[PDB]
Amino acid sequence: QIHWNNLSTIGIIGTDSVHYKIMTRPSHQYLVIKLMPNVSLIDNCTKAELGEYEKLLNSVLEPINQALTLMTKN
Amino acid sequence: QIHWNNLSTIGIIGTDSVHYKIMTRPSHQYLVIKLMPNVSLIDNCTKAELGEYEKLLNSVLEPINQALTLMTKN
Amino acid sequence: QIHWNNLSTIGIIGTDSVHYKIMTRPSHQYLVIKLMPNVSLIDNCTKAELGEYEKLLNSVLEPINQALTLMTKN
Amino acid sequence: GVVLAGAALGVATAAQITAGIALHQSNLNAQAIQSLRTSLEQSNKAIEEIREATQETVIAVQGVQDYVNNELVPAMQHMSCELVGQRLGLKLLRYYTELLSIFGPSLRDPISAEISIQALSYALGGEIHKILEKLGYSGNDMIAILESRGIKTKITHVDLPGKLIILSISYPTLSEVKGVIVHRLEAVSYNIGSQEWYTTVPRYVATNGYLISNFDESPCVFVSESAICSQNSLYPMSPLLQQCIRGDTSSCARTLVSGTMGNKFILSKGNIVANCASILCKCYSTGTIINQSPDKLLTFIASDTCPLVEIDGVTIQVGGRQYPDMVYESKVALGPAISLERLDVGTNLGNALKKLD
Amino acid sequence: GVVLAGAALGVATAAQITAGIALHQSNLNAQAIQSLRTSLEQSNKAIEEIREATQETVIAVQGVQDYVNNELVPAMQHMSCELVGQRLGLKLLRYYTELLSIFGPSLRDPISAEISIQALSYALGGEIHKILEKLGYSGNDMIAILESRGIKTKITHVDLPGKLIILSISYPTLSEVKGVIVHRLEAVSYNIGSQEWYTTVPRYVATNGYLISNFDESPCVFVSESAICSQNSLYPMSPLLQQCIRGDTSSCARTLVSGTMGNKFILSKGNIVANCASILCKCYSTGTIINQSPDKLLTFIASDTCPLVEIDGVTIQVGGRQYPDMVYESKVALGPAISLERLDVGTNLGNALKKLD
Amino acid sequence: GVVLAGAALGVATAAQITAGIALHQSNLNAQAIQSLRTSLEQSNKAIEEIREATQETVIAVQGVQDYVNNELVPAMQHMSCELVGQRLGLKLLRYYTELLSIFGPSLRDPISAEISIQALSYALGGEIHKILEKLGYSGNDMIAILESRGIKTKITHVDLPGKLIILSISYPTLSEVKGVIVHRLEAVSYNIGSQEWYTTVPRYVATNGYLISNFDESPCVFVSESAICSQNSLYPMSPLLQQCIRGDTSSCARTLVSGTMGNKFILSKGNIVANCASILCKCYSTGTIINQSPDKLLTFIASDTCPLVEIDGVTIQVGGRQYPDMVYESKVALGPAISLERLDVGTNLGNALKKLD
Repeated sequence: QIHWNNLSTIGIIGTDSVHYKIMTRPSHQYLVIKLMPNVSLIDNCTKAELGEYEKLLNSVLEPINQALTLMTKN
Repeated sequence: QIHWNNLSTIGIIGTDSVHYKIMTRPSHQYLVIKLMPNVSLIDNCTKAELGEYEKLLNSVLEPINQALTLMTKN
Repeated sequence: QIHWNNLSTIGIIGTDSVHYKIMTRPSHQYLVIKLMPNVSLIDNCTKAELGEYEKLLNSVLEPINQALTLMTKN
Repeated sequence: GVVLAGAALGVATAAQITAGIALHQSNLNAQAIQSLRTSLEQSNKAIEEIREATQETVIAVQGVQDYVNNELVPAMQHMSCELVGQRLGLKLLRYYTELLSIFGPSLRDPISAEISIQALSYALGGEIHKILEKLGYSGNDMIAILESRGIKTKITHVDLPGKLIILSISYPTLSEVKGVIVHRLEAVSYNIGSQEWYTTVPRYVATNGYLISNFDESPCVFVSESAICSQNSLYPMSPLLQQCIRGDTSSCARTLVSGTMGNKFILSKGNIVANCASILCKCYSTGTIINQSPDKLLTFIASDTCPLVEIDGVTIQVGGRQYPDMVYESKVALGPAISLERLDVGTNLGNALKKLD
Repeated sequence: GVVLAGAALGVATAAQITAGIALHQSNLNAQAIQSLRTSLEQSNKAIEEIREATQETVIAVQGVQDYVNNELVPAMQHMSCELVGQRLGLKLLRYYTELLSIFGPSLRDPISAEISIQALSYALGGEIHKILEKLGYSGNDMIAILESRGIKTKITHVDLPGKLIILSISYPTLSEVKGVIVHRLEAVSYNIGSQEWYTTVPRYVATNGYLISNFDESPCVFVSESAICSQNSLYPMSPLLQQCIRGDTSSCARTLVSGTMGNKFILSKGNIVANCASILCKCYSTGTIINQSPDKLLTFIASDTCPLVEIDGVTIQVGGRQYPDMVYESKVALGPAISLERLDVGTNLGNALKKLD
Repeated sequence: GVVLAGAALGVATAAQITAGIALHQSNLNAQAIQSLRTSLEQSNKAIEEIREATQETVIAVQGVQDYVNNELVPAMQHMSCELVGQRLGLKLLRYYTELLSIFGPSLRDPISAEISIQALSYALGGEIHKILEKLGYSGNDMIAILESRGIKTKITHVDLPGKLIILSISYPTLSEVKGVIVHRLEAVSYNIGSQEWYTTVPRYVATNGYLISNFDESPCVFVSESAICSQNSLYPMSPLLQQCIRGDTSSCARTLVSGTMGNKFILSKGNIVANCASILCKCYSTGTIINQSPDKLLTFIASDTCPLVEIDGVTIQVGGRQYPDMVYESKVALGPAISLERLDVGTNLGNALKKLD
């Protein structure tokens, strides 16, 4: 298909030629990101940092949460 | 302001429109980078690595130091 | 060489002018990447992870290995 | 009196002059610098607030404190002094690698140097939020959340026996421009005959009164009220781009799709607009598919044409019509192709060069 | 019944509609969500397989488990609760920094969000291969090795009392296009008079039947059988580029070299082709150098001209001729210059602007 | 004898041929390889100097040594063998992730592969300076400081029972070109009527005798004597750029500002040059502001016009005049606009396409 005979006169030499594949998606799988570090082993520790992080989580999530409640509830 | 009526005929649909803010700088605050690890806890350790690092510090700093002495002393 | 007298009339002012050097390579030196973590200290541990990694190493290396055997043996 | 004499300096730029003037606004040289020096000896704190009389509070940073806090008593059997000496030597040389990457000789102009609070992270101990927390910002609030992008630092002073550099940071203080509205554009694909296309336009647009600007995507963050651009963001536009977004698509260019992927339908203002000459649009309660004129390029749907529509297995309830109806489009021109590959632009600028020849 | 009413939603795009439909394909809302909630309390596992009846197995992720596994009993003398509290507080704020970088407000459209399995690494615990290992892929096999580039994730659901987000990933399933062949091009330098040049062409080309496409280099990996492009990779080409690779070099552009570096020789199909009017080519057994016509631009070598050749200290054994011989080239044109610097293209588009004026 | 026969190889490039010849310069195959193998068993050192007779000293690298040095005796109660086995398994898989990123299948040509000493860091144990320190470079000296940018490595040999790869690095040896001078340009803003502009030119320029080249910014570091470019740096320029920097600004293009930011003043050779028709320039000892002709675009200041000047609250002492005085500028043309956005260049190349049509 390629007219290589015109190509080597200024030096075009294909060192590799392979096929091509694309991936398809027949099914799916579930994967839960639990943002909260589930480590009750903390022995009543990190309370303040986790308590600040709880509030952090509103600016983390809420925009997305609303974006998804607009898709669900309408 | 936007003539959207010409825009949807080839499908231009603005999913969000917000305002814009810019930050201003009324004042400043001081912040000292002490390049030297102030850990006398080292118990007479790292002496050789810190001693090499001392010399490193001349190529770290001096160019800038001169660049600043030209601004100050002239 | 530079006609700066035409350049400052719209404000072109060269704050620095230095020379230029290029590095040359008179000789070489040998450096062996041993991909295997040579830590027999492992005390019969990591056996499974290293055993999976052994196989990993075929897809790591072999393509290159062949690419080099084509250069050597021909 | 002056601190700035031109016949002895020779060459310096605008920001460098203003940085020198602001450095002389600091009377640290006038005041004894021993008090600053002698304060910083015993700080022994990652980030400390050392106040300075008739001046802002100095905040003192450290680099690597916690491991030295860790292995004093344990290492006496846990890890030998030399072993930990090698261990530290590793990190210290890594710290030197980082500081030589950023404070090193690739650093162009330390008088006008602008060093953002993000990139300094492992230099500033790997924590960025706590220092801004000291500044008095919650990170639960409007400034810390929207704007962590562009809190800038600059170099003020260098001392050699203290071996230290003195920076001064600014305060984020938000203020909106009077008539700035940011529109996030979006487009869907379509076809003409069998060819599949969509319109190539800037991701954002920004209008300040009559003036419409382009927009940056790297510092600019979107909250529900406004678009926060922590760095100066408003790079200009072109008339041959500014004519596109306002009122005409005769100049706006169009592209061919990436594989078979494209947006064949959309819901806007409660109305389904799509190209149903491409995929399956079928009136649900009636039970029949809807065809399209070949002199048309899309098809819009409101409640009155069909109340519920099926698009490839979905069930869409629509509302009232918010749009004018489809007038003919064949007397309104379409854009040229777009190829985002500088070799092609170069090849054709080299064609332009051939045309000049 | 519908979950999608247009008069109450107003605006949403194609991928967002399909994500909402696929979310309603999940009957998690229909089923009690307490069972999901109550399962995840005691998982205490970095990556666990929690099955869901008449549904795919849920895989549960964690972030930072191992240090909390480490310093319970030791820290009672090894590191104080506050000390470790500060220590954790550091990492936690770093974890918040990472999640605010990626799940934060720079994240544009969480309905249509496409979040690759690479970038989530420290969010997903810093290990990427093990989760795909759970999917049933060895990493010793054709899929895991060739394709780790583009295993994609999307956002499905958000729960506030569980404070958690539910994603669903896809399965890599490889399938080749019917008539796709990928050619990796390569070129050598040469000279005309003393000027040194080589040909500027796209690194890869891809032909699917008659159609020839351009190619991406960032996701596309090369195995000996095929070219694996895990993301949609086939961005289009231009006719004024597609005419170049097929059968003519009259339009293909040419460049000047970067310093003195260039490829003055090559072996292809057992044949040495080079410009021996530039460096030392000398017949080994005979003992004499070979010159070149000034109306020629290279020189090709097969066994019949000289069996073994010396090129600047080497000893090359060649084979039989696989090529037609050198016909004159002066009646076949050469390309224009190429400058890869948008200011130059801009300067000359600003020249084009001057020409328009 | 040869190691290179063309009829059995078929295809290989210039650098690949030279790498094979240099590999055969290594007589490791000729000599017993058992001695190399049997040396490396008991090295147990991150970076060791294993000498080879009539050859350069082999330097042996390791990856992850220190934690295995750490937790032998302690882990007997501190961390279970399986626990540490999981812990190691994590890092090992991370090490595999790094090596699969860099030695993996995105790695194009391992015969001609060029792998810089920066990117190999966590592969080479996360320390880069120590190996170069072994090479005999202080990091206190001219080579290590100026040039850490481009110390390159290449692949030489692969052994399967040792499972190892053998690289060979080069020695930085600095040598200046005979007539190379690097100028770092800089510009200030101005206005014409109310429009605000400044000149768009390449950040650096480099002149080698008559020849003037463009310049790269990514490897090239600046010391006070010279510009060190560790990688080949001298990418060419255009005549329609090279005419700009030498002696004329009739072709040099100009831009509109980013927000209101601009350089309205500068000190060069002890002379203040600015546009004082834009901001406040006021003679200090006299007490009056200075105006500007509307047929002029800047205003220059030496000692003779006013000895000390105030520019928005500063006090500037100037020196003797080092410049010719302001002749009229309205008979010297100005550049066209510049827009750095490839869509605009594409839109107008698509206009060029329309013009061709």
